[PDB]
Amino acid sequence: LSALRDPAGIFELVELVGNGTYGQVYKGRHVKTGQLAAIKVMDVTGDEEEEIKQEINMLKKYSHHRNIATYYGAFIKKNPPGMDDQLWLVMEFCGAGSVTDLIKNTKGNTLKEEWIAYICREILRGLSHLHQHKVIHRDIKGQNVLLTENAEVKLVDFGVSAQLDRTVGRRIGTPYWMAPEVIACDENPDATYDFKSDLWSLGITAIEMAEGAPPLCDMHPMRALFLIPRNPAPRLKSKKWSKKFQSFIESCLVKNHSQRPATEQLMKHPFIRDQPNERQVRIQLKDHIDRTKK
Repeated sequence: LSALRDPAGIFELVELVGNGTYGQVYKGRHVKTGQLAAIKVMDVTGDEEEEIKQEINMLKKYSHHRNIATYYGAFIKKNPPGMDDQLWLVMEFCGAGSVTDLIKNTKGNTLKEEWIAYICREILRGLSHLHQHKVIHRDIKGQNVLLTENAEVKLVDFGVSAQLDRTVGRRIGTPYWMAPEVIACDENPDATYDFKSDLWSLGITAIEMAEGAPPLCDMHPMRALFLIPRNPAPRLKSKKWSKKFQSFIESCLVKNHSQRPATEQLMKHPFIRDQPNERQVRIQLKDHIDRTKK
């Protein structure tokens, strides 16, 4: 009745999967059934609790896409004084862990170009769906792209974190995946930026799969937040990668967002479109995960 429930006895958090930019992602478990879940935990000022519910309800329809972890439910853990209340967003679980978990458990901390392409297209499919319906994600990073046991790619969250930063002016995490225009906050309003920011973030995530870590990872967060808007756009360091991959990165990571290609432009990029059959690579990725140790 306008309120979100306390998760106590419904869901319990089991293990941190990732510490994203606009919240933390846990593997959670239904107390009664034992069914696993992905739970994105986000601090909320609590002044707007009903607003959250409204946004979630508006947005949840967009989670049913094959490349977005499907909304199960939402809970507000009211916490004592000194502690902010927390929104728990509960989504379908993905067993193979994160793209980040995959990168690290891979020898060399580097994915084969084919895998990057597959995963990049899956992320971009989800993003396409959201941007299509005017939803920004704004928290694309390897830790926020979960892989199922069958090597399906699913994005964590579907615009909820992005609506909180709007409703409740956020006061974050590592900035390495954040686009120049998001850091400069030149036009905060809705800050759609014609849905370009996610594309930049996809770029960084691609480099993350290639190089083991986002550019600027070795630097203090504040230095990077300083440098991202000021420095030229990152590129892949190695020349071992195809001209397609390097072009993709060149497209994703255009500094001026107005000159950055749009989602559906990027969808038709050779690196994405001109790539092996989907199921084809999915298999190679799947069995690899199986051998990896978590």
